[PDB]
Amino acid sequence: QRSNFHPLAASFIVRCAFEHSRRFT
Repeated sequence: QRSNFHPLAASFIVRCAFEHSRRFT
């Protein structure tokens, strides 16, 4: 679903963004 993709992008982004930086720290 595209409509749900917008709101889901943030959730998936905050999940990878946190793990993406953690690997560095």
